[PDB]
Amino acid sequence: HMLDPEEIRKRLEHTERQFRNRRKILIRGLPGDVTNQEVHDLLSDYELKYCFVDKYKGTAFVTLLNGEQAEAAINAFHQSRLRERELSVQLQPTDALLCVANLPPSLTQQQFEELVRPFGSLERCFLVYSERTGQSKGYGFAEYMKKDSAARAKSDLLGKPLGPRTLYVHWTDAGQLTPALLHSRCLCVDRLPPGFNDVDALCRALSAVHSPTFCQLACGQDGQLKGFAVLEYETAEMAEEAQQQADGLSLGGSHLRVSFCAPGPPGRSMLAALIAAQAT
Repeated sequence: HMLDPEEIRKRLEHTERQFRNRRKILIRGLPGDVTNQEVHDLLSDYELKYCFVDKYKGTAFVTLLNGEQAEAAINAFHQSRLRERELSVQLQPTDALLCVANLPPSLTQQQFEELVRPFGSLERCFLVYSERTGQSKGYGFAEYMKKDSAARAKSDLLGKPLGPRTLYVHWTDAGQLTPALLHSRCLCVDRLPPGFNDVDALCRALSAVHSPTFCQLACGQDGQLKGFAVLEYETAEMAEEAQQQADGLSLGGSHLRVSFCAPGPPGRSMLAALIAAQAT
């Protein structure tokens, strides 16, 4: 389970590079008489690929050379003033970001790109790895250039069988991800003994390292056990440590499989979505 420090470096750096590759910004609040040249001059410390003003909306769409310059430009000009107009500067919102979860953890970065690239060109594509081991947490992000590429990718991949796994896909708001929020606080426990209903013993078996903030068993509209459990921990680190030693833990008649859920939604919201994922 421990990869060599060279492989870990290569993996963590590729994900970091991919995540930070957000070159497009949106400037709002510009004067109604602003020009493209004026925005070019305001951003004279940066090399701009694109600069397009939306004169009637006081908006400018800017593409910088890389993610670093885009972040620098935001910190420098957000809440600054141009000819007394206060500006708002942020990364341009995208409606084309998916989280693909419940991937086999041995599925590589190259294989993940090969899984999501057929649907259209990508702005960002990365698996999220454990910083300690360099092992895949079984989920990744695919940000497409076009919303329609993302719509087709989700329709195909949601419920797709991939080895001993069924894939889960959800739309993610890019604006709310940070290097820390890439790491999920929710776990999915499945491969439970068939007909497992007493919640208390499972939650205590997953309390070996840290105590969960949420630990519920899944069941649908009918009231019949769907065969899985969704757990939440206070921190991302707590979730990682807990799943590392609880994976393959013998409980009843079967070795429990514990996996990371797509990050972001709380324990309750992930439980309902995963049940709705299995709805016929």
